[PDB]
Order: sequence, then structure tokens, then C-alpha cells
Amino acid sequence: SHIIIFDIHSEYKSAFEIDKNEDFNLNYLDVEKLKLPYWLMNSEELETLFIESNEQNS
Amino acid sequence: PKLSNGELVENRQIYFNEKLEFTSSNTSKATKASNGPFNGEFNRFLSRFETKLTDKRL
Repeated sequence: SHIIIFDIHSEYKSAFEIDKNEDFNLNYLDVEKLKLPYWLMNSEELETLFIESNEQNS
Repeated sequence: PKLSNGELVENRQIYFNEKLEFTSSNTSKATKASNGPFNGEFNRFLSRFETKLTDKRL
């Protein structure tokens, strides 16, 4: 069974956090533990991440 | 149009064969170079278009 969850304001961590003796391994990727290499990034997202506009961009 | 290596362009058709490097801009009388009408206005267009060219699921 394969389920992936994109949850702003995380709430479903407790729903699946059953006791460890039942052997249900849940990997909780919280902002501390995400490993997202920035260099896997396309045109639009690289420009958005490292570039602002604000003024008339020189 | 003036090339980087002190060369003027007579016919605007050598662009299709390859990419050319031009001389930088300056305001000195003896050495005066001005930005082209379409200079720097196709930046995002070039980025998106090269992104289209690079991908090969198409």
C-alpha cells in the first residue's frame, strides 16, 4: 500500500502513529528532515527561488 | 551590428548559422556602442524556449 500526503498545517501524524509494537513504520518528513537538493530544479523554479523582481530588474 | 572582434555585420543572416558574441556597450565618442532594439527582451522567452528544446519526451 502506497500513500503520499502533502499536508500544510500537519494534522494526520497522530492518526497513523500507532504503538511501536504493532510494527507500522511511518516516516515523518518534517521541515527539519526534508532533504530536497536545490540543484534538481527547473527554469521557472530556479528563477523564482534565486530571483526577485520588485523594482524594474536591471 | 558589430561583432566582439571588431567586425561589422553586413547581412543579418549569419545569426542562423551559429551564435555570435558582440562588443559591450559604451558611450565614448571614438568607441560608441548602443544596445539593440531587441536586446535583453527575450530572456524569459529564451529560457522557456530552451526548456522546450532540451526536453525529449516530445
